[PDB]
Amino acid sequence: HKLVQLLTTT
Amino acid sequence: HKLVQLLTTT
Amino acid sequence: LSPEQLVLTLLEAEPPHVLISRPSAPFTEASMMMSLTKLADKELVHMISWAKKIPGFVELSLFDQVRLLESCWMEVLMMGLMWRSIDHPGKLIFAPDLVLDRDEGKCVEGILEIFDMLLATTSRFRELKLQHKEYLCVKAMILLNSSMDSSRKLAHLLNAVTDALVWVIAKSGISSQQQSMRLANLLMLLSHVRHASNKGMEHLLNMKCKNVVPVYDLLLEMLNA
Amino acid sequence: LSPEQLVLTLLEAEPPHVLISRPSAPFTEASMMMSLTKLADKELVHMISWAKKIPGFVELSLFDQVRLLESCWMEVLMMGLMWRSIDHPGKLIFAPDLVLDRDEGKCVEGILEIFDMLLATTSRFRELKLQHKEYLCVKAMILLNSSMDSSRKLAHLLNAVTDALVWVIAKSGISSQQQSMRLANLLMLLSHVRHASNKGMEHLLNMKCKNVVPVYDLLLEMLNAHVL
Ligand SMILES: C=Cc1cc(O)cc2nc(-c3ccc(O)c(F)c3)oc12
Ligand SMILES: C=Cc1cc(O)cc2nc(-c3ccc(O)c(F)c3)oc12
Repeated sequence: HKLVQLLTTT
Repeated sequence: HKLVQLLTTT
Repeated sequence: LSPEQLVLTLLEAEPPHVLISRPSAPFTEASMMMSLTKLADKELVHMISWAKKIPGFVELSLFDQVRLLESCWMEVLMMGLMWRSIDHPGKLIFAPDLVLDRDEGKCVEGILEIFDMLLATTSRFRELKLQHKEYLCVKAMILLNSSMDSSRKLAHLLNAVTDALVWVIAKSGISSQQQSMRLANLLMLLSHVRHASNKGMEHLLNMKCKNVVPVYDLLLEMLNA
Repeated sequence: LSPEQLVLTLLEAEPPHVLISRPSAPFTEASMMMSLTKLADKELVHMISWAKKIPGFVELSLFDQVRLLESCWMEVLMMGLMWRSIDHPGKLIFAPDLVLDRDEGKCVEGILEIFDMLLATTSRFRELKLQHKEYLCVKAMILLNSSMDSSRKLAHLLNAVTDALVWVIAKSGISSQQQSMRLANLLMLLSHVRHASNKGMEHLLNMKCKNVVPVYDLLLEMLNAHVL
């Protein structure tokens, strides 16, 4: 779930 | 070959 | 050949609707796949005649003709299916007496999903209020653009149909900016038709391997390409 | 937000140049697939930051953001590949240190078929002399148009990017008819980028299932999410 964490962090 | 037949023999 | 003459030519070139009856009893996974494979086989024969009427198609090399058709046949079949279902939300008109409800796609493992994207795209087309003359151009463009000096002639043929599509859209009388916008919106949908087209072919290969339905002759040749 | 300003924001969202940090050397099937997968994984991380920089993208429901990226990623990678290869006929510039020849794709079963497709499409964009700004809009459209309250936002955003591509074409100063033909031609090529990406995914999945390639987490996820 790297996609979701990268979409919610900068 | 059916495809070829329809394209040239028909 | 002017854009109008090309459209009139494709209009006449339209294949006649294939008649296939809905099985008496409620569909079973097999009866449905049988209905679809049989309809496709009949439409495929008409599709070949339709292609040879697209100005210049017969002037390409036999190999380009075959490569073009093997590469897009299912997308052409579904574009036609979507046009036929344009005025029937939630309904898929595979043929006059073969009207499938989105629900019936339940008896065939993994087809419902495909019925959903088919109906979604159809709605996008309804929403854009696709016109018959636009539809004819787009469907021919699907065929001529599946390139997936005869190569030089293929391009010219594609531009001629594009030119006709542009001409038809101009006849709607909207601002030049909106003409460009509608052109883009119509073509951007080819990606979606294609998607449902790939899901459909992969799903057909799968049913054939699962021996859920027999697939031979023309249909099989096209399936394998 | 005018077309020119939206296009500039895309220019600004452009991901940085990626290198795999590999000393030049002959490619074997192992070194090639290991390089492609390693590069895809790195680019995926940059692709996510890219999408977030598209006006309105983060405004979308997290569900749409995820499904849009999961379905188009390879297509976006390949579009990038073609813009990088535009000025290098016969070559596929995956990265500065990963430049491949058509004959090098013969050491991996099934890839030569795909390189030929990529080389063809690239050759086509070259003939049309694709402009950088057109590339930017087209790439963004690929993401926003892979959608196979938040729904209208997507449509609005996608419409805005289409509006931007029309603008770019209008700035070229060619006749209106040639502007319509160019827009149609660019959009029709996407079907070809999409085809080569479908084949690239099939091939990649096949490779993962054989554990022939170390499929890094982000790439494994993107891959596993797509087929599913
Ligand atoms: C829906 C998925 C699907 C799945 C499958 O295994 C076989 C199919 N055949 C069609 C089809 C047949 C005739 C048409 O005119 C048409 F548009 C589609 O759709 C199919
Ligand atoms: C070519 C087929 C192909 C086949 C395969 O098994 C894995 C791949 N990965 C890529 C790829 C990686 C990074 C890029 O930037 C790009 F455009 C493509 O292409 C691949």
